[PDB]
Amino acid sequence: AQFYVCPPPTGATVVQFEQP
Amino acid sequence: VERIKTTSSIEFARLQFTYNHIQRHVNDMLGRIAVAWCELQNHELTLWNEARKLNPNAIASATVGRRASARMLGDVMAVSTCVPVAPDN
Amino acid sequence: LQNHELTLWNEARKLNPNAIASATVGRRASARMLGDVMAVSTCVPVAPDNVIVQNSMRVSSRPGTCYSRPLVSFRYEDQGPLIEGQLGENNELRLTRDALEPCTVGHRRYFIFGGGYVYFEEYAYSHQLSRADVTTVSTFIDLNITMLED
Amino acid sequence: EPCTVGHRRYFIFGGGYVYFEEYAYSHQLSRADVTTVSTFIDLNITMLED
Repeated sequence: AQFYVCPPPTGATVVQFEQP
Repeated sequence: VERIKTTSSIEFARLQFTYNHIQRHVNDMLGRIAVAWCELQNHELTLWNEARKLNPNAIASATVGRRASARMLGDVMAVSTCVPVAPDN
Repeated sequence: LQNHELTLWNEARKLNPNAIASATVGRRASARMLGDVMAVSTCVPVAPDNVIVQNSMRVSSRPGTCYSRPLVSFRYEDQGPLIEGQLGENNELRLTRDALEPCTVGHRRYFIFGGGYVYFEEYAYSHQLSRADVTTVSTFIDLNITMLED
Repeated sequence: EPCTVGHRRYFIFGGGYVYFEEYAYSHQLSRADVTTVSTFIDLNITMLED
């Protein structure tokens, strides 16, 4: 029962999905 | 020139066949499931590439494992970890 | 499960017909919605050596508004004429360079190019990079299957 | 919507489709009349023989 707060992300941290 | 001695219990052989039969079948069926599983995800991905465009926040949060904010930055999205807040505040 | 999954697909084809049709049919095709169904057409393969990337995403003729997607020049054959266009979603070539948006401060963008990415900074090319350079999170649910030992 | 040139559209109607041309009725058609691509991942599980 707990909230989350956070600013817009930056270009430093980037992540991609795995290919088949 | 020798005389062959024969065991008195064929049961082992029967067991082998039994153990073969079941095994073969499952080693078939489960294998098909594996493939059936595989393509599913390969197929499922096509939905996800759309969902991340709708709200990158929820998609990134679900896929990464932590509640993060995301913003779509072209063909890939950037993420940032989100700090907790107590419910009484 | 599949009977359930279809409900998402009937929506996904609305969102991006090209990708959905390409994945569903089995060939890289272009599609467009014509009501409650999409029309498809096979796309022509293009070698990667015949494609070059134009540098600046800015527009010299209309200040303040500029391209949202990289501009390229491609030729169908090695001796074919150089034809302008723009890169698209998952390595697709658009003939019309109509992807215009108002220019934004803090323009840092990644685009799919070949087998990797190309990175632009402020509507200007910055550098290429390989796929392995960007961390990957898996959308797949792992399922480990081992057979019975003979 | 604004009327567009080359208006050829299919619409789900009854158990089949209805096709219109240039914002005018053209004809009805059955489900089998249009080719099908399957979104279902096939899984053939067969039972053990007794």
